[PDB]
Amino acid sequence: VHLTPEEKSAVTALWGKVNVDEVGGEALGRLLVVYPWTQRFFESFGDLSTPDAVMGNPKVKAHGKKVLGAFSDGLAHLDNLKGTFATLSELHCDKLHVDPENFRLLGNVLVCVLAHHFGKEFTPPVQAAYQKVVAGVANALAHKYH
Amino acid sequence: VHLTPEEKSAVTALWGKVNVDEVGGEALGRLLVVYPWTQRFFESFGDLSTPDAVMGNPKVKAHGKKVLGAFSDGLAHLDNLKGTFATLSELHCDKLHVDPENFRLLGNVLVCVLAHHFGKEFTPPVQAAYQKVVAGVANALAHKYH
Amino acid sequence: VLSPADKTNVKAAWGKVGAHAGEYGAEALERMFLSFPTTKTYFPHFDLSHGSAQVKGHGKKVADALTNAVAHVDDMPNALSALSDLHAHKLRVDPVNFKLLSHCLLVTLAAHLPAEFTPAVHASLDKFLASVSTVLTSKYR
Amino acid sequence: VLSPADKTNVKAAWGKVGAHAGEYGAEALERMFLSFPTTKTYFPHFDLSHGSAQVKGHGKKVADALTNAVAHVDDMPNALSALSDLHAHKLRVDPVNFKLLSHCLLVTLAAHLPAEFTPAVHASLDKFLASVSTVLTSKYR
Ligand code: HEM
Ligand code: HEM
Ligand code: HEM
Ligand code: HEM
Repeated sequence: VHLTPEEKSAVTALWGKVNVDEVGGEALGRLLVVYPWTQRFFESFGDLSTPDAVMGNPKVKAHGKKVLGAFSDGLAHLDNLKGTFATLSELHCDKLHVDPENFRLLGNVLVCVLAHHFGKEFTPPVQAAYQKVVAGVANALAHKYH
Repeated sequence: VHLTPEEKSAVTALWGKVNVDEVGGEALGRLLVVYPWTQRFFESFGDLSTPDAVMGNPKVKAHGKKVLGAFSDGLAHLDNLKGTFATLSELHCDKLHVDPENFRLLGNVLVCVLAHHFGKEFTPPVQAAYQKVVAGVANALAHKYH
Repeated sequence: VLSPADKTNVKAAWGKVGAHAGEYGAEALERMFLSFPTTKTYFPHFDLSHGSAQVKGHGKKVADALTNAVAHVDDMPNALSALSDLHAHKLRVDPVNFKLLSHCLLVTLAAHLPAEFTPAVHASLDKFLASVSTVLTSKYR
Repeated sequence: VLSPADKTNVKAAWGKVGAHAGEYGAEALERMFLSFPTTKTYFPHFDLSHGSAQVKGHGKKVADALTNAVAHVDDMPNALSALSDLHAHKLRVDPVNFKLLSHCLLVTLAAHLPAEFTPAVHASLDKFLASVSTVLTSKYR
């Protein structure tokens, strides 16, 4: 992907107001509630049997914060996403055996969480910029699969 | 996209044996039979009411020759397919208004036709090389849609 | 299939929408054209400017169809029969595009329903919009 | 929905496959693993090389399930109910992967059926494999 100067400004302005802890926990939890087959990777995390059990699980919250922290660091490298995420792509394929469709589902849930938090501030042009970003990050994480 | 030297070699070896005029009419016809909503672009072509009416339609056969001719020419230039198909990408977006999903549907029908013609010569490694090819051409034709 | 809980969650959320349904349909369309530019290939006969009268009119028709589907959730194939005929035989929009509009409708609801958009209600609305999309593509071949 | 002609076409094509059904199942799997490497994430415990015992065994089971579906084409939801439970609750394969195996089954048939793989038969087989895939994902949420 390639963002315009206007799209780049919109991404950075909104992100400076994001609580990465809260948004990360909320995004991973809603992935497991809305697309429950994604729970297959998290057998060791304990009770995932109701929406409140998933959202309040300490291991779900800690992993969501970790994943969104790596996403955050990537935003400083928008013209080089494939290089930035190459080592992580390798790891998710060879060690973790995670189907990359999972990264596309998480990107869509993240857009829903940002809209829920920011309301009218998450305008149609701001959404369009974030759609380019999550597609770019999913494609970069998929790129080393073999 | 990421064709290996031995894959580029396998693509070129098979394509040298193809009758481009014949395979082009067959692939466009099968697109319009298997996925009949694609007929929406071709009202001026006349009778498309049955499988035989589509496959033997002289305007369908003539257009398939033009489309696969341009595909064939591009197979000679694998380093930068985005640059090779840029003029045609701009035309399909700004003049013809063709959803790029149509290019992906045609690619999969072409793979089916190549298997039907060549039989056992269209091996699992040869198919994998052609899947990279048709994805690369569809991505290049999609690139100027902004 | 939609569960009794799904049906209750959808009726509650769409009810809160109320008289904004039309405004929200137009907003969802603009979100789709900006986020997923290939969808613009179906509207070359429209002015796609922000605030367009044609987009506003089409947004009201889409929202009213959703209202009818909610009211007849126990039998959507019959309620949506005329609209499923229109998409299959005339408009002929590729089936991949229905997931794109569905996502943008979900985002529009999230931006307008702070208290109501819980994890369970999000799941129920996603299933409902996928079911409507399945009915609208059911006669394509 | 599958028409009377669709059902005739599917029964004739799968009939010609006959005793080769198992071999064709393994070939379709190999074609999927080479063309679409992300599908290999579901088989980390398998030897996936050409001619492997695990791939031969799995291909036979897939083929036999398709033979059962053809035999019960008027009521596939009930015939495939146990297999749909297994994919939804245990295996948990992402729904996007079913289209990839379906395409590879079509390519395998085209390579083995010079006379039978006509345009009309191609259309009917594609509808059939999509319907099978829809039943296998119907209980996921
Ligand atoms: C924005 C997309 C994502 C990013 C940036 C990301 C990043 C990370 C990072 C940094 C780690 C720690 C790696 C290490 O050991 O050094 C990790 C681990 C992991 N991730 Fe991803 N991830 C993403 C999406 C996903 C998704 C969608 C899933 C599955 C649904 C997933 C499954 C896992 C699993 C199972 C682990 C190992 C967890 C553990 O053993 O504690 N990831 N990820
Ligand atoms: C491999 C992919 C394709 C290639 C390389 C290709 C190439 C071409 C070329 C060379 C032309 C003539 C352009 C000119 O006038 O300068 C053309 C026209 C056209 N193509 Fe494409 N095409 C492809 C796929 C498709 C598909 C899948 C569709 C729709 C189902 C489509 C719809 C059209 C239409 C409607 C025209 C204008 C025909 C008319 O005059 O009525 N194309 N294409
Ligand atoms: C939730 C899914 C959808 C619903 C409920 C819906 C509903 C409708 C309705 C009610 C109409 C107007 C019929 C009339 O009264 O004349 C319409 C027309 C139309 N729709 Fe769909 N639609 C959906 C999805 C889509 C998608 C995804 C696209 C393309 C991206 C699309 C493209 C069109 C077009 C081009 C028209 C004709 C517009 C005009 O010329 O005024 N629709 N739809
Ligand atoms: C036409 C579609 C499909 C059919 C008819 C089908 C059928 C089957 C059958 C009959 C079994 C054996 C159950 C038993 O042990 O009795 C099975 C298992 C399995 N399937 Fe599916 N399947 C389909 C699609 C897929 C896809 C697309 C994937 C992933 C890419 C997949 C992944 C698996 C896995 C991982 C197992 C367990 C294998 C093992 O550990 O031995 N299936 N399937």
